[PDB]
Amino acid sequence: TYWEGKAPPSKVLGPVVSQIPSPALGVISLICLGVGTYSVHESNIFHTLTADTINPGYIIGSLLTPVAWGTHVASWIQKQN
Amino acid sequence: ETGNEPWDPMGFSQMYKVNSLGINPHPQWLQESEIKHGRTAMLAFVGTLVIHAGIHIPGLDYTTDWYNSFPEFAAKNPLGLAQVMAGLTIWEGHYGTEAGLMWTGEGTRNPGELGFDPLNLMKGKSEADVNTMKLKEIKNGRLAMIAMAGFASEHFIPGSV
Amino acid sequence: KSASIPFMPKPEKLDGTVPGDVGFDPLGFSNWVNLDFLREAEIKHGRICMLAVAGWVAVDLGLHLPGDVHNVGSLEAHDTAVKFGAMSQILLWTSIFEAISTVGVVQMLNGSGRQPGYFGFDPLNFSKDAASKAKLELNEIKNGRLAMLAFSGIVTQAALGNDFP
Amino acid sequence: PTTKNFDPLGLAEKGDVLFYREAELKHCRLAMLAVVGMVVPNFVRLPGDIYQGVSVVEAHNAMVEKGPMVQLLFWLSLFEIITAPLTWNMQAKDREPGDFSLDPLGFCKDPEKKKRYQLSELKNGRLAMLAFSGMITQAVLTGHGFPYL
Ligand code: CLA
Ligand SMILES: CC1=C(C#C/C(C)=C/C=C/C(C)=C/C=C/C=C(C)/C=C/C=C(C)/C=C/[C@@]23O[C@]2(C)C[C@@H](O)CC3(C)C)C(C)(C)C[C@H](O)C1
Repeated sequence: TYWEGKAPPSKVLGPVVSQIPSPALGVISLICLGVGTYSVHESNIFHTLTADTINPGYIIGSLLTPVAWGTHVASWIQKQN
Repeated sequence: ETGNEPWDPMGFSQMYKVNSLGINPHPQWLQESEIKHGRTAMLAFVGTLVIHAGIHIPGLDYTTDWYNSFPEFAAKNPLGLAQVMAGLTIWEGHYGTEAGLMWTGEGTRNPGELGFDPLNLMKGKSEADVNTMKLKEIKNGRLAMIAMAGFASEHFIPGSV
Repeated sequence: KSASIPFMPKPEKLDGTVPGDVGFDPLGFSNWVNLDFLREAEIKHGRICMLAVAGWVAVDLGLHLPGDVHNVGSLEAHDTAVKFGAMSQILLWTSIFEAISTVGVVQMLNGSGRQPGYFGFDPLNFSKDAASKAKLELNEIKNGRLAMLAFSGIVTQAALGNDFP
Repeated sequence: PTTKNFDPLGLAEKGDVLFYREAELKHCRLAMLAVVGMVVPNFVRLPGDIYQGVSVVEAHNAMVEKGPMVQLLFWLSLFEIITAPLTWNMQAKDREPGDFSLDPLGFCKDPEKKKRYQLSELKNGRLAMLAFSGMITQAVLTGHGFPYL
């Protein structure tokens, strides 16, 4: 998949992501970043995390932030063409 | 007018001649950075001038003296800080690609030319549409940067007037 | 050009050969994922939901045997079946079947050619006997879609009281 | 007004005309419905204790407390999400602003009649937006009822 120029070929995104149009990936990335940041802030920043404050939803949201970064990179790659 | 010619003591513009594998910024990057700094400095001058002697926006508390303003801003109005940061991030992200290309000479976008003309101005014909007013903007921005530095320096030592 | 939503153009990858085709891909999901995977997911969800609706109704009306009879309403069945171990057994067996289905579907999407939602399960040979199994396949997909919506409803309705209808 | 081309700002530059026109049409339709939803509730009230004497100035908050607003938000949001590619594509070949189908059975085939009807819709919708702005502002500022004064 070695690529030159200024934008990698869509095949780098994998079989599924490579078919998604750029605006869809952009909106998905914004939603993911918002949810992840909100979850990370609600627990351990806005509220101290304790033994009995472990919300699975917030853990999933926090994990969603790297997904947000990946989706924003993929959105740019799809946008260039 | 410093001779109406490029004023580059220490020659920071010419270092693009040495390729350096792109380590040294190309003139376009420096130009865009200067215009950004000038615009920020002028808006900050407005902000300093009014906030230092001002009633302040109607809202929660909002009693500040321009040096402790940001912590109060973040504490009293978290949502406001959130949307400020988000909006600035979106604006910087929309551009930045062109800025990234502007580190070299591959910008493809005229330095400092963003899609912001709320009032259409195609009257100018000399070079870039009203190139003279572009010079005016850069000049008053340089002065505004001088002013921000002056207020910040007067902070510690009462440097001047 | 779509039979369901005429505003949108006919979605790509939905040729109409697939049973239950009404050209409904408003968000263009089909373009994103390999179509056979989505078809298998739909058929599996539909079968599971048909079974779930039938189980909900039967449990609300009739009950199997002691211990199982005490729990009554299906709302308080996951807990009880967890307690006396039924959930663990059905989890184990469904997990075995799904694990084999993993390699089964991996063969698919790689050129094996397995029809989506296809197994050897036809002991009565209704479709095998009938050359026109298209009617049966369409019926399965449609009743499964109805079951998906109906189970979603029933669950979200009984979770808010509403007794039994 | 009549045969009048305003665009004093000149926003066609750095913009997609089809996008802005679709936005105008949607705004217009929703504003017309807003005007009639202003007018009717006072005279006619939907059956139910919840829908009784709520008032139009305070409708949003009260119904937000109750179920209705969330329900209508969900359904309108669903429809809006379904209508994403139509807006995103901005394709001239794709259907021009406004739904190509769903038009009532009595839609004149003549292209000239199509233009006339579309213009009538646009004008009465612009009146809708202005009328509602006035209605709500005068509703909050003054008393209650259809006069809003
Ligand atoms: C290394 C991380 C990384 C990478 C590779 C990218 C890459 C990209 N971003 Mg993203 N972004 C990042 C971090 C990153 N971003 C962060 C931290 C933010 C703020 C939350 C954003 C916010 C953002 C927005 C809002 C947008 C992009 C967009 C883009 C794309 C084009 C614009 C661009 O690259 O310049 C933009 C330049 C920046 C954002 C400056 C980031 C500078 C970082 C902080 C420096 C850190 C790197 C450092 C050298 C690593 C050292 C590690 C070492 C110590 C171990 C491109 C795919 C655009 C896009 O997707 O359009 C389709 C877009 O609109 N980015
Ligand atoms: C089977 C089949 C087909 C079909 C079909 C059918 C019939 C589809 C039916 C869809 C259906 C029936 C969808 C119901 C939705 C209910 C919703 C969204 C509820 C929201 C509920 C909300 C927002 C709840 C909020 C509240 O709870 C809150 C928070 C507190 C309480 O005060 C109560 C309220 C309510 C206020 C097709 C289409 C022909 C094609 C296919 O081929 C074959």
